[PDB]
Amino acid sequence: RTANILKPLMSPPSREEIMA
Amino acid sequence: GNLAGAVEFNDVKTLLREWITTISDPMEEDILQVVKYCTDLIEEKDLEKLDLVIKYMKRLMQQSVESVWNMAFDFILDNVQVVLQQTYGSTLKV
Amino acid sequence: GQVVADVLCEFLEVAVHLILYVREVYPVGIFQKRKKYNVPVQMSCHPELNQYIQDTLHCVKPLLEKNDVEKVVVVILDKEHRPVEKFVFEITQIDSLLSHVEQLLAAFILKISVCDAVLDHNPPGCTFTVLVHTREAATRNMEKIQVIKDFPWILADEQDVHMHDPRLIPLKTMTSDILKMQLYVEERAHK
Repeated sequence: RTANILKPLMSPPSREEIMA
Repeated sequence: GNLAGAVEFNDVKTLLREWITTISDPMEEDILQVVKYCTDLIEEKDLEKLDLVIKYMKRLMQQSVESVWNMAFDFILDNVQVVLQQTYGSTLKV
Repeated sequence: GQVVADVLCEFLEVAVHLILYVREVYPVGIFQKRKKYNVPVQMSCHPELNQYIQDTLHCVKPLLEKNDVEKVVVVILDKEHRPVEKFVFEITQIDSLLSHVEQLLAAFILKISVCDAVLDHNPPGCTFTVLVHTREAATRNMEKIQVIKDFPWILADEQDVHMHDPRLIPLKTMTSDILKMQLYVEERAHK
């Protein structure tokens, strides 16, 4: 299960957060 | 909760002893596999295992002659702490 | 040739903003047009979203410096946090025309801008994320990427990644002395 893929833990703002 | 085959914990403690005790330069790939194992315990809501895994590894890795196992432990914990800081607002005690 | 990292990070930031414009991850009512590559582009003016994109490419730039990244990928996720389409920037790395390479990047922008033509509609309620595929699994990669506090990285699971039987829509490939890169889209077999 090779381990060469990195991603931010955090999510970007939801379509919701932005139209506040 | 995979660690290279072993689901059951005691099996994980057993894969980690054989690995740290018998192999004097671990491949970076396997160190990364333990970090992903630890961050998966965080997603899956098993902080007790996480604590027990860190404690087991800190003993074995810090007792090594080979200074690589010492820096591998620092590396593992550093990447667990930054996940905990965000997912739980806190840092694992030792 | 760490100029490539400086050039690629500028380009990828612009390509991520345009990708979310053209695929409608975010309202038209947050985009504003701006000129990059003497082609226009459409960038977000939402601070939280801009910070997420800049935080991400700040952490990637040094892996780019050592040519340790095979792919930077913009993943569209569905409402079930399942990939539905992926924009893959596949990267291979002094007669130095750095000035000409930046303009070869414009053709990427024009291909991206018109790519809803050749792609199926996404389900409503999509978000995105960013995956960085390293050339090798290396301790150094993750040491370099954890420099922003409050912006940690993790190793992705197969769920963060896996699409069953995707289709491949190539968009643009470049072949220079300094920058070998291609953009292709993987769309999920269905919705």
